[PDB]
Amino acid sequence: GQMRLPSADVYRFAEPDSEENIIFEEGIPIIKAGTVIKLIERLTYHMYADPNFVRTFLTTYRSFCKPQELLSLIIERFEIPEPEPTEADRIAIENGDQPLSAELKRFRKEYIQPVQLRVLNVCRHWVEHHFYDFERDAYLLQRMEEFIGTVRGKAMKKWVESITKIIQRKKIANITFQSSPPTVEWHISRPGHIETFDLLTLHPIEIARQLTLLESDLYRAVQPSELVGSVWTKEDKEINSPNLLKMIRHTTNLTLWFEKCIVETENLEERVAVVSRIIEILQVFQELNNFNGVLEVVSAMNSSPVYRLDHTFEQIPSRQKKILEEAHELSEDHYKKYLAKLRSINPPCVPFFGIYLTNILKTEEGNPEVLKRHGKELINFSKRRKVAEITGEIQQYQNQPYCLRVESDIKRFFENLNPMGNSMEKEFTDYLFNKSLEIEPRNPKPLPRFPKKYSYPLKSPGVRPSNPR
Amino acid sequence: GMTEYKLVVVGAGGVGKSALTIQLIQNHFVDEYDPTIEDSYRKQVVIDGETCLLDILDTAGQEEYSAMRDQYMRTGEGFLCVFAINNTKSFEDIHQYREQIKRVKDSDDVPMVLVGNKCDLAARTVESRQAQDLARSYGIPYIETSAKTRQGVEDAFYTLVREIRQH
Amino acid sequence: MTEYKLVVVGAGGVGKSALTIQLIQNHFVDEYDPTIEDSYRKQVVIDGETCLLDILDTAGQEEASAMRDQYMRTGEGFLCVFAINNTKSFEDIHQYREQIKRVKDSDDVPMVLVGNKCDLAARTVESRQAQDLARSYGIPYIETSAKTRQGVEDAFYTLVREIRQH
Ligand SMILES: N[C@@H](Cc1c[nH]c2cc(Cl)ccc12)C(=O)NC1CCN(Cc2c[nH]c3ccc(Cl)cc23)CC1
Ligand SMILES: Nc1nc2c(ncn2[C@@H]2O[C@H](COP(=O)(O)OP(=O)(O)NP(=O)(O)O)[C@@H](O)[C@H]2O)c(=O)[nH]1
Ligand SMILES: [Mg+2]
Ligand code: NA
Repeated sequence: GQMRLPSADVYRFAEPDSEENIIFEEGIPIIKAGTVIKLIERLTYHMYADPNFVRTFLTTYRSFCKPQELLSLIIERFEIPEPEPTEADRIAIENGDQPLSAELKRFRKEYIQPVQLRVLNVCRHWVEHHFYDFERDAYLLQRMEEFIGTVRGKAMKKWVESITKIIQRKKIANITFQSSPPTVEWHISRPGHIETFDLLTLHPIEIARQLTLLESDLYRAVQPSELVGSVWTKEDKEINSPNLLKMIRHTTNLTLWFEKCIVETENLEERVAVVSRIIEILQVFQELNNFNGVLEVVSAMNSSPVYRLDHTFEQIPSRQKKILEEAHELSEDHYKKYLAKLRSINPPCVPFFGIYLTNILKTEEGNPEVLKRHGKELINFSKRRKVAEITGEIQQYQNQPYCLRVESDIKRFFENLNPMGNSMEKEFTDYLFNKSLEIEPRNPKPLPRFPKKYSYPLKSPGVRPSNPR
Repeated sequence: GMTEYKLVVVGAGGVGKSALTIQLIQNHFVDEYDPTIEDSYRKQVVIDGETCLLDILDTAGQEEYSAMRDQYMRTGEGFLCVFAINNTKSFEDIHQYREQIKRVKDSDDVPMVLVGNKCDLAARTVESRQAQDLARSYGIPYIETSAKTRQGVEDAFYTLVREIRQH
Repeated sequence: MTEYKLVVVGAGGVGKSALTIQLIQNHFVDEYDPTIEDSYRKQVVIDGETCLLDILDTAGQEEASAMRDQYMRTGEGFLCVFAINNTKSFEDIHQYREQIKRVKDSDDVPMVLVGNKCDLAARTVESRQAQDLARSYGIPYIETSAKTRQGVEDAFYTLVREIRQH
């Protein structure tokens, strides 16, 4: 028979399942909706562990439960009453004998110890992976420290002492590879000569490598706290989503820099060399699975000032036309080929974040917070599971590091890039479009000639790497 | 077979723009959505007795990728320019969205509709007369929609398709 | 993309978590924080085929020993880990092997025997003794170091190949 449970009057998590408090989707069950009490029961269930559910719940719960209330509820879950002695135990004790306590021992082993350990696993995951709740509420951290530090009894002792140490380390808070990174490549600009660094003077291989390291670091820094609740679109976005916004602003700045390099090169032959060099950088981005970088280039080529430069693109070698075409095709049909390519490559990679943002926002906006059933309001947990599937995908690509060496001067050059200067956006993008009209006027105006601006060789070193001994 | 229309939704972020396409494409009568699903943005419809396929691009949430707007807009044949009726800044943004569409499409006469969206119960700050006057100054229709009751949603998209058909 | 459910089992402190985090993040964990249950995902191309590994990292401490059936039911292949400087952890292997066979009601479960901490000079379990046990189970034996990465990809990706061919 099943174990008997405490009375639901003394322990709220013993209430029977019903459609008034939990609904399952159509081999562990998947929850569609439930009360917060039922969600916490299944989060810490005695029959099985559900690590995915712990991640989903801890990522999304603030949309339906405050952090202080969550802690109160899991402390209530932890404090499980033990059953009274049974008739056979009573008769043994009345005869001066030691009772067998069979039912008590089973309840301890099969209900209390698994539920309590799973409550501690929620606490451990909360502190390790969602510590921002405690950074933002010092009193919440005090309550967690007190709860963990006062759990008695030897069954939980190893994990209680461990969690105490983890909390203390988090309050005051190295990569190994299968091989060596390739040698840094140099072209016209030589090491240490940062004043000559530019699109055509740095090696295109190394431009793509150093931008990939920068963009990978920006991608890896975005936490789910910047995404849940669509907070990057709201009035406090600079407070709540600073790493995401830094990542997007880098992407925007590089796209605009590519556009500016192109349209400020007024001589046609030089401008062909500039566009060709950017397509070579795109080729290396593709080789590195830096899809953010690929789309930075494609967005620049499709911008209003650049797209119209028919005289320039007419002189691009056919093979480079094919590289740009197949990069542009990744975005067609609502990113169909991009999504398939991302799911096929071998990481490390740098995903394009924008699709994730649109899917999180539309999942939030397109599904109700609660489901009404039998007069009760149940938390719509399926909606939160869908959001956490997206944040889980994001996190999966944040794990793998690139085996590439940083060049501190090239890194600083791209960190400090500022194509707009002090100009506002409309000002600047109008300037780029007017430059485009200057260098290739609308038909039937004749095409003018312009003097060269570069004093160094325009020939590319190519994008196949070199290897001296 | 049937004509496919490529429509693009543009407008300020953070003020409920995404509700327009969600409510259209939705199971009209079940409040639920999975945007990751292949063709959660394609819908076959009958407009004035003619069956057609709508393909709707709504990049809601990507507004900070401002240098990608040209690329996204380039894909469209007709545009819904959306503002929130309780956010005056989103209304003032409309002029620059329209100028950008005209530039990307290289045309002074691009099919488009102005949409004023009621996204919550906060106080309206853009009156319907202000928006009608703006739409008339541009020569385009004006449609108001509710983000909660689906009112106006079909009118907004069908009016745009009629603008494309009559271009 | 095929999905594979891998489970890492073995006595407390043998390095199950360090092995898993080395695979996932290319990072060696110096701390000994006993696991309750953790789960990781990794997209990786193996023999030219992309897949998605779901890796369950389990509790080795004896206090959790009554909670194993639930994860053994879900797993499709098991890394059975001991430490080569801990003879008791090697003697614990057969208890995991027998429990997995009972729960899955099968004599033919994908498994790999892993002798971890092979960076340490002071070995107490000889390779031959572990290889003899592996042969008796019909499974490969791979020595690993979560610290240096020696053998780590080989252990996990060998298990994937055995699930694929199952
Ligand atoms: N049927 C082709 C043949 C062709 C001639 N020149 C080309 C140069 C290229 Cl690289 C690719 C194709 C051609 C055509 O006439 N295309 C016109 C004129 C050339 N622009 C190039 C362009 C600028 N920005 C872009 C962003 C993405 C992509 Cl895919 C392309 C571009 C596109 C529109
Ligand atoms: N030298 C060396 N130390 C290792 C290696 N693998 C793990 N360790 C160390 O051994 C200790 C225990 O590692 P851990 O991964 O936590 O073991 P576990 O098997 O997951 N423990 P549990 O079962 O309690 O979760 C840590 O101090 C860790 O740094 C290894 O390959 N070499
Ligand atoms: Mg562990
Ligand atoms: Na306003």
